[PDB]
Parts: sequence; C-alpha cells; structure tokens
Amino acid sequence: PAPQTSIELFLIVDHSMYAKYNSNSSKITTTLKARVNIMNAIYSSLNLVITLSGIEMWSAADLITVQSSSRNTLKLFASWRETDLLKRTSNDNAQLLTATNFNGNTVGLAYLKTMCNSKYSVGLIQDHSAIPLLMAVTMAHELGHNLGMNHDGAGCSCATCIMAPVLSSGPAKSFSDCSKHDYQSFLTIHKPQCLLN
Ligand SMILES: [Zn+2]
Repeated sequence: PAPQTSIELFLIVDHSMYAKYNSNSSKITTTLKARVNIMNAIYSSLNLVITLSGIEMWSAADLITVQSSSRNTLKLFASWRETDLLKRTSNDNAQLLTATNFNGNTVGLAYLKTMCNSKYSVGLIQDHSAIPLLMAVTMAHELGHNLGMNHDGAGCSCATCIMAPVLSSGPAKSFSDCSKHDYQSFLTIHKPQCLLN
C-alpha cells in the first residue's frame, strides 16, 4: 500500500463476447474502458497505477478452446499468453474477458501471487453483469489474487470489500485490512520486479 507501482494490463476479448456485442469493436472498447477507469480508482489507495497495454479481440476465431470449466480455461489462457501474446505485446498481466458461462458459481478466476510471471500472470473474467462497478470489482478481484490476496474471512472485518468471497450487489470499492497485509506480504516476500517500473 505504499511503493508507487504500475501494472500494464492487457485485455483479451474472446469470440463469444465479440458476438454478444453484435461484433462491434467500439461498443466493446468503450465498455471495457469504463470498467478499467473504475479499477484505477479502486487501486490508487495501494499506490498502484493500472495502464492498458491494449485490447485484443478474437474477431474471427478463438485462439484457445474457451471451456465452461474455469480451471481448464485459465490454464489454456496462461499458456497461450506465454507462447503467443508475450512475443507480440509486452504486459505484466493479461485478463481474458468472455461471455461463456463458467460451470457452477464462478464468474472469474486467477492464479495466486503470480503477478509478473511469464507463465502465470493471468486472470479470467465472465462478462456476467451489465453494471460496470460490478464488472470493475470482478476485474479488480482476480487482479487482487495475482497480487497475493486471499478472500476476506469473516474474521477480516469486511463483507463488502473487494476480496469478499462472493459478489455483493452494492460493493465497497475498498480493500480490507487483510487484503492490505497480503499485499505487503507479496511485495516483501515475492519481490515482483516488473511492477516497480
Ligand atoms: Zn476470489
């Protein structure tokens, strides 16, 4: 919550989310930009700047098989980011934005404490809500996982903070004191270098 850091985030729109907005790049771009602007506000307290390295859209076909099983898709996506994306665009983290309905209760997924990692700095997000604050909180939540944050346990003194385990319809734009600690722990214990520049 103190070293001035920066995440160059890259967004990937899959073919199902492309078709859901009637194959229109402008609607998708503006939709995604509003949500990202909200993410920035959420993160300025941690002194962390989010920058969009770009937005890629799989307009013709999906570059990976997007499965309803979140687990598989996250792994398929991270691998594709390693071997393909990173050769074309430089980014500290990429987040797939899909219209596929993941199996079960899940609306997003990320790897814990992997920010900057060439193989694992990724997240998955289901376009499950039309309310931009809800989507921005979903995006901020998975990014929070890559940055080392766990979910807020009842013994965290917050049920509507960003890292709450399930989405609240009237969320706070705040990180609990547990989330701040996980983050300090990630900074000191993991020493993510890419974020400090
Ligand atoms: Zn979570």
